[PDB]
Amino acid sequence: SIISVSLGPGDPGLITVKALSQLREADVIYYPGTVSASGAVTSVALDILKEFDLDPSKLRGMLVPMSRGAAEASYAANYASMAEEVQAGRRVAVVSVGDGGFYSTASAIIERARRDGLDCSMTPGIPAFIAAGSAAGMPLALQSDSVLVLAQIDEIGELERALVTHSTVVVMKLSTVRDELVSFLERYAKPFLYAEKVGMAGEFITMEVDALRSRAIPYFSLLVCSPHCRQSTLSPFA
Amino acid sequence: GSIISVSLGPGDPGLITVKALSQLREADVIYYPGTVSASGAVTSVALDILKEFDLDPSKLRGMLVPMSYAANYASMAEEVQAGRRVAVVSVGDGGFYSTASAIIERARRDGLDCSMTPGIPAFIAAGSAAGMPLALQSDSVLVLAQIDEIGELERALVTHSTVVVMKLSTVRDELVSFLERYAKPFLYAEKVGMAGEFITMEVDALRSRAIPYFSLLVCSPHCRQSTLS
Ligand SMILES: Nc1ncnc2c1ncn2[C@@H]1O[C@H](CSCC[C@H](N)C(=O)O)[C@@H](O)[C@H]1O
Ligand SMILES: Nc1ncnc2c1ncn2[C@@H]1O[C@H](CSCC[C@H](N)C(=O)O)[C@@H](O)[C@H]1O
Repeated sequence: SIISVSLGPGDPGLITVKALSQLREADVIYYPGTVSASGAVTSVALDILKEFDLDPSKLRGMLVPMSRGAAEASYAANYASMAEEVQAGRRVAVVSVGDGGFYSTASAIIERARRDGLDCSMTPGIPAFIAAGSAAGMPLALQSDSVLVLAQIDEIGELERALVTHSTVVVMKLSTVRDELVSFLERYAKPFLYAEKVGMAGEFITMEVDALRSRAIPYFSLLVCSPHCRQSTLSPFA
Repeated sequence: GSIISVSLGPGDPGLITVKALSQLREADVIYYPGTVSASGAVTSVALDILKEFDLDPSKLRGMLVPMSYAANYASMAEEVQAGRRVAVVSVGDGGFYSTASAIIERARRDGLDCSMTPGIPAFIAAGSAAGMPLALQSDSVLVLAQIDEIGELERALVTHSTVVVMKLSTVRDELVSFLERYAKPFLYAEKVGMAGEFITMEVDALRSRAIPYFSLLVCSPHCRQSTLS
């Protein structure tokens, strides 16, 4: 069978009991990764998997890099071998950072596993934006709030318009408006959370625009704009 | 001592995080939410989850509300000052329409050591249970809760393609009327991962159906990518 196993967003302790047992029992793994102009691999998913004491030879990397991302194609070029351990009776999981049905490319493997037969399942995980809220010690939503989550916005204008109609707004992937961010956070003169590599080795979370002026805004970062940011341990309002 | 907002996840005990489980097992005292109706019957899905982890039963403290209780802060203040590890639990995630949020704010409002361990929201568990994605490359996701009238949802659905609706009890009588006129893919998800889970993408399955507090609605084109469409 093939199982879409959510890892949670970075802290290995944030994997579910179920997802962890599913990893320990899989015959082969399948994790996404990135190469950044020369080779040498970066994989936030493998960084998590490394803490579970899994057999290193079960893990199958899925690589070509950050772009579109071309991720859709990359997974597709690996499902062929996924419908082969499966026909040979083996347990295949395909891991996702955060949750496997929340902006995950794993959603191509499962949509294709169904229609093709083959016993497939999704085990859910904690979205990054959820873990970010908790890392900052704030609520994301209270009583009747709406929450809007956006991804891959094409220019900062989009965030600005959404921000008068909605309670909380969450913006993911953020190396897309990485150059517009500080100017945006200056206008909008309102509380925000910037959260990078939540639960991972290089975690960085801030509510200070000053702290972002010279910061490189990488793929694994998100923004929360919400009056609830005033409740964070990171806010002067306490 | 200290106080921790521990998220339980949304119902299936296997969906608690390893960390949250560790923290419950180490807690001296665990406070959990529940409701008591006009008749005196108690409902507590948090305790239903808790009863799946082999915790010492004597350490569990109910905080029962009609259906104000943010007042339970003594005994918690009481316990922490005393040196004890207090846990306050939430179904799903504790910062996502959770009333643990009230306790934590009050807790830090005093000197107290507080932290939040996240959990999986029920809308997330629902998409996974149905075998469908909630979001792909560039989609927006809109979550509404306790909408004041059904118009809210219609208005949202024209300008947003994936809309989740949560405390649906405010709008329960209007649901089937709405779905026949929407005439598009949807997921109804009730008590996901709990005894009596019921998941449907069929309007006929909702006609004789009583729609309770722990249900949510996902309206998304992506519901067609499920097994149950
Ligand atoms: N640990 C983390 N910290 C900050 N952002 C993260 C993150 N993990 C994932 N993200 C966000 O997720 C985007 C990739 S889309 C994948 C989302 C993941 N499936 C989830 O459930 O959250 C990144 O651009 C970033 O905005
Ligand atoms: N197991 C479950 N199944 C279906 N709906 C659930 C659920 N748990 C919570 N809900 C939804 O959550 C609403 C309560 S507000 C609590 C939300 C919880 N903190 C979370 O993170 O999901 C309910 O009205 C219902 O819409």
